[PDB]
Amino acid sequence: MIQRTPKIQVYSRHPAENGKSNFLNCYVSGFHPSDIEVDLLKNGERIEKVEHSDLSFSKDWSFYLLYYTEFTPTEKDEYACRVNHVTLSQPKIVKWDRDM
Amino acid sequence: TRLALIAPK
Amino acid sequence: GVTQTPKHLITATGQRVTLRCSPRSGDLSVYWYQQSLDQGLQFLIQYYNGEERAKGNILERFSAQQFPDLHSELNLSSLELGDSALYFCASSVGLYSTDTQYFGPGTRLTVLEDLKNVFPPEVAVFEPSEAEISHTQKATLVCLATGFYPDHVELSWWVNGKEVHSGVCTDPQPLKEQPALNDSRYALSSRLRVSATFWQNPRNHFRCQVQFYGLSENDEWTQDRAKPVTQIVSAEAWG
Amino acid sequence: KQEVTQIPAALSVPEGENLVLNCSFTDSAIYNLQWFRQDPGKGLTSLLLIQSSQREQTSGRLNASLDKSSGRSTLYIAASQPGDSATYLCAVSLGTGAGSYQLTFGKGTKLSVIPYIQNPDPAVYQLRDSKSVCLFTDFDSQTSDVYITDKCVLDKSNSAVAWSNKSDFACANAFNNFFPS
Amino acid sequence: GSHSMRYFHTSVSRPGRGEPRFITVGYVDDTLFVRFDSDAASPREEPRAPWIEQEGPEYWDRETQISKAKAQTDREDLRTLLRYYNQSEAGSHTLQNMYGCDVGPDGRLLRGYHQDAYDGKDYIALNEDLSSWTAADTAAQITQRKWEAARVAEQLRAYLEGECVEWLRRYLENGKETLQRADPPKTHVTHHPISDHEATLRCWALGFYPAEITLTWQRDGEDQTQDTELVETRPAGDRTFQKWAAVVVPSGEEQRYTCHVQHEGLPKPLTLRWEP
Ligand SMILES: *[C@@H]1O[C@H](CO)[C@@H](O)[C@H](O)[C@H]1NC(C)=O
Repeated sequence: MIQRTPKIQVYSRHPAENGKSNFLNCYVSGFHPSDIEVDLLKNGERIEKVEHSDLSFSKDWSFYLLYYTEFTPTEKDEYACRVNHVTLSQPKIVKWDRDM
Repeated sequence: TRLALIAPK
Repeated sequence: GVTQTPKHLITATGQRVTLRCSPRSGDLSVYWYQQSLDQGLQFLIQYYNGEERAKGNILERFSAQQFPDLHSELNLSSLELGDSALYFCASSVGLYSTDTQYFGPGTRLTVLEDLKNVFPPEVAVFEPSEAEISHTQKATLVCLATGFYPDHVELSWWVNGKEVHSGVCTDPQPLKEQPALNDSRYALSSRLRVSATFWQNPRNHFRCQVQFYGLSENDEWTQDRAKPVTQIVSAEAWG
Repeated sequence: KQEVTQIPAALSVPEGENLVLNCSFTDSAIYNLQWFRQDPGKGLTSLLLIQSSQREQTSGRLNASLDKSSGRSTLYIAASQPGDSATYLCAVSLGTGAGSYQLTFGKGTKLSVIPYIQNPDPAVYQLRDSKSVCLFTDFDSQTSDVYITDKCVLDKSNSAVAWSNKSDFACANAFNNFFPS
Repeated sequence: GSHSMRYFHTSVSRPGRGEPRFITVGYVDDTLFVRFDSDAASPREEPRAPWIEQEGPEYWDRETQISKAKAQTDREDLRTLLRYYNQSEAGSHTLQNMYGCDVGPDGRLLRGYHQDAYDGKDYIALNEDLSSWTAADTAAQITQRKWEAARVAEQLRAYLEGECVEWLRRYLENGKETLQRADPPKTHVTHHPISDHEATLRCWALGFYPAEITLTWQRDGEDQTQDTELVETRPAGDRTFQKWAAVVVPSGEEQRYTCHVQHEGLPKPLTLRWEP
């Protein structure tokens, strides 16, 4: 029974401009097993109607998923992605950076 | 098309 | 490897029959098929390791089950005229789509309205003609089975107490005596070709054995005539 | 949706001719295609098992094809011997219901490989009953109260049996359709 | 150039919750085009690319019947592997399967694939010669003997040599505008002063297809691949991918660092600096 921890990346589909609609993505990969909890956050609270990609894996049998939702970035609003897995001791939060 | 195979382990 | 039980079954309308099947030792899946004249071989139900796997258009009055020893049973209740067909049993090692199924010999079922017209056969051996032994240096014996119904007969020749197959011709299908009657009597002929010197030797004994399949014990019988039970009517001849 | 079909229904061919048995199946997720022979008494015996993606299978004088695009199959028999005389069934294992596979059979094509009649020696003999019949034999396979059996060459020569429980019945003249005195 | 068709399968057991969850996907290169989920209101092989909707209803009926048969077979394998490894029936276990074929620019087969995995580790796989197997443990050799007796590899070699490469060519023809046309990346460099005497140059590459790309920084001619922060190629969501690489550059020497991007859609690798 091998267990791997997921790699987390939070990013936007398009270059972020305040007032323009976009897509907030949270790409998790390299984890096992497939049971994982991913929630997109806005100012610390969860965003509803978050769609995810279909479950697929890589050459090393490590799964990867893409959680995306529509949003409009502003200067004051802060977004993040909280991920909870069996390999983690506590849920890990990764804030969204405009330049990463 | 997919593989038409039924092979249990 | 696949065996079925029983081999033949003659019963009346509304009765119940039980078809047993023993698959191969290494096979975990059992298949049940029905071969009728109007639809050919039709799939009934499939069992795999004791549980039902696949199911065709099997009627509710047809009950089946696979036991932990991997052998299967099939109960056909409230039998009708249309249920008269050949019931085959197949088995495979598992659920592999690249493997084949292995069928058994098959159980032949015949359902009648009444058992009054069931009759055992009448057999008689006919000795060869002297014109044939001088014209073809071979001798042919004819065996005629007459007045049996239905056609659940198995004919075989026995010379000197051992069954033979060379020089033997048996009719593939019995012929009706009077094709006008609804349930006409059946007839069956057979030939045995042997050397003219073999027949001239009076020490050789020829025997035509006809295994007739009739009523099982489950069916009742109230008529004065003897029960048309699964019996053997034989006729012998010497050189 | 699944209904295999074989054409023709019957086929009688002289010994030595190459044969072709056609088979058509409906569009479904077929898993394999088999060709069975059905003998009287004995059950079904497999001859060729064509895989789902395979288009040809061969074994001795048998060569079967498979084309899932057109949905047709063809069994080629070479050097037809009298032993090949049987009913040939075309079977396919199609996906049925939801996750199950069901082996569907065709109506079948009965085959009769007529062997060469070495010596056409037509003769009618009157056999005598033991402990107490007319035999038409060696007729080459060409061209109410009395019952006549069909000819029997495969179960070797021809043999036809005629009998009647009539005092007027004459063994010499069965019907109009070597007679020793 | 070289193209490939892949089919992924995943079965996770839900003890006491009902049937095990079954998710399968199909990929042509890096483009998803079919999907089947067991937890669907009406589970059926659903399309995910515009060039696959052109298939008739008989196509989707087969792919749905095949996917449902793979789900019911994987459900039996999960119970079987519990007996092979003497595992408890109250634990969740994962069964994965992937098969596919690779073709080159000539349209001929390069390599066939068929691999299986249990709980994340390899179990049994079809060898490259399409005629032998490779078991991972003694329990996997039990499956090897049963698959060799049933001649399972005989069907796999016929599919990989025939139906896999033939249906891949028709997918590449029906989707010639998206599968055979590569999207070059959109490149730019950003500047981020981490401190008053240090800064960070980030070379971006957005909206490219396929995902294969190489981002390498060079300082006035020599590469700093060891200390270049590079992230894994991530999907943007619209069948395109993103990737960037960063380096900690001392302030004042930004014009001594160059970014080199390599992609199949580019005729020759691009060279870009900061350009303030
Ligand atoms: C059987 O198929 C062959 C081609 O494979 C064709 O030439 C022949 O006419 C067909 N026969 C029938 C009765 O359809």
